[PDB]
Amino acid sequence: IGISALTITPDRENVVDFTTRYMDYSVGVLLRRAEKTVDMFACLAPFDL
Amino acid sequence: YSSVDTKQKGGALDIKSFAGVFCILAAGIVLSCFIAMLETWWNKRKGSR
Repeated sequence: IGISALTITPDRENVVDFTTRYMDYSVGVLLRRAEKTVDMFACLAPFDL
Repeated sequence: YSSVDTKQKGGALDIKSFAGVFCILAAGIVLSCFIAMLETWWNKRKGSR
């Protein structure tokens, strides 16, 4: 028996048999909470360098 | 699919978008040079300075 975070894929399914999926896969993002702190030099933004 | 080539992101003014303002100083330079030319010419005919 194999048991892990093993995603079902067609290629693996040519060499192993999979049971019914019990948990749905998804792609997502980890972020830090928004540090909306103004840029240290925001006062120079009005004109290009 | 291009609606417009945005290019800018910071919204800072750049030499192109500010270009019209320099034309006022250029015109002032040109006109003051021409006034200096006219005085330098008339200084050949005033007889006194």
